[PDB]
Amino acid sequence: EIPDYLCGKISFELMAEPCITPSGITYDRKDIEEHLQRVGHFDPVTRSPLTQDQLIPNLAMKEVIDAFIQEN
Amino acid sequence: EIPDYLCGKISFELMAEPCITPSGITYDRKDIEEHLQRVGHFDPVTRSPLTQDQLIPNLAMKEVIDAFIQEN
Amino acid sequence: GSMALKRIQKELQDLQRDPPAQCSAGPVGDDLFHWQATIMGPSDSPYQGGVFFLTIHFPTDYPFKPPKVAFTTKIYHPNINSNGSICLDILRSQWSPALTVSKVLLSICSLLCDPNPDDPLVPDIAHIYKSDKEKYNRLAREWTQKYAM
Amino acid sequence: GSMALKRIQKELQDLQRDPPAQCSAGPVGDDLFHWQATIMGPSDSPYQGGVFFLTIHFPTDYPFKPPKVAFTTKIYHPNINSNGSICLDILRSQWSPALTVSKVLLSICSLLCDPNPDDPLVPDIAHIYKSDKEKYNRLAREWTQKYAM
Ligand SMILES: [Cl-]
Ligand SMILES: [Cl-]
Ligand SMILES: [Cl-]
Repeated sequence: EIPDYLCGKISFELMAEPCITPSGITYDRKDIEEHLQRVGHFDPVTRSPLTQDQLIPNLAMKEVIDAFIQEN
Repeated sequence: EIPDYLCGKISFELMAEPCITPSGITYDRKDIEEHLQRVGHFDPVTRSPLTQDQLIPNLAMKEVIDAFIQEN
Repeated sequence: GSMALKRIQKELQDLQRDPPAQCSAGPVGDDLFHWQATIMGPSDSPYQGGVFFLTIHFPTDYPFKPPKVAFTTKIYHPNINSNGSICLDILRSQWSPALTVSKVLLSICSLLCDPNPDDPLVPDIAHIYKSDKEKYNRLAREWTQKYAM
Repeated sequence: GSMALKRIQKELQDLQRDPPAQCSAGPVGDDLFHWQATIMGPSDSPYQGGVFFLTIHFPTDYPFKPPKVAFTTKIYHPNINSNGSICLDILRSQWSPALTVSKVLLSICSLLCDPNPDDPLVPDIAHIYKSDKEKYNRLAREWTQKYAM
């Protein structure tokens, strides 16, 4: 039983490389980038304009995930 | 004992309004905002340039916290 | 990679543990890329009392491409044509990898309670809808009884 | 505003839980806005076998303003004047609210081990240090014995 907020809004799976967009949404780099490069340059959730360079590595979450991975 | 990644790099207290910087570092809006005003326009940790308008809401983290504020 | 399969398996999990109201869905064979979903005509609509069947085909590069969703049962509706094609922006230009079949399903339902004639697919029905809206329900409930009951 | 006090308290709770190597700190009576700290000679420095006392005064903007830290124990060092004033980056231009007293204490130990003669508070020692290294170690040793032993 994996919480949702630890899964990618695209992959639906746990996040390996979490990173947040300016709209304040976290994706898994590999998936969010596949989207920006094949679908369009917008936030899959807010649809605001978005581009690879605008992705900040959500370090906090990255830890939070490691934590969860320990006890599981 | 609260996990660390769920606390402010400044306040050290649990995070009420977690927002991220382009450095991946997450602070509590209140604290980081005063720092930018009283201390300077740079990331408290990385020290790279930073302005208030660059702070992004770390929503994922906002709910990871609530999630913790659950069992306790 | 075959992330599509992993994504589809997860979606199915969610969809089936909490299915859109009035709806139901599941893979056909062990083909998680070929689903069949069914919808109960909503409770005010002249579609009320009918059972509608649709086919959902997931493209190999899902969820980056939208799913192919079509009505296999006949229906008198302005946004759904004779060969089960549904006109719902979200299934076309407005598709987003973040959306799910469950969401699409919900749209189709609401789209059954509130047709959008300003963006037709079947002009006549769209017209009959705009003007003689009473005649619309007459033929809608008629088709439901003849093709969905 | 009183967040300062809350923060200072966590630091103290933290500090006394896992003291920086060679150091020790604790409140000086009441208001945690005032602390006492002792540092054992850097073993590795000519200050070895010496015990030094410092006073930490937290401003009201803490942690937005660096703590006021000073030696009370006399010490022969180019970066510390006879008033126990310490020329530390991390106490001046390089301060950050992310830094801690603990960190400051390690930084000070580091400084004992390796003085910074180019940014002195005592030109004269800075000189001896850079020119006659030995004379420097001798006096430091002598002063440690006389004032910190
Ligand atoms: Cl994702
Ligand atoms: Cl987020
Ligand atoms: Cl903070």
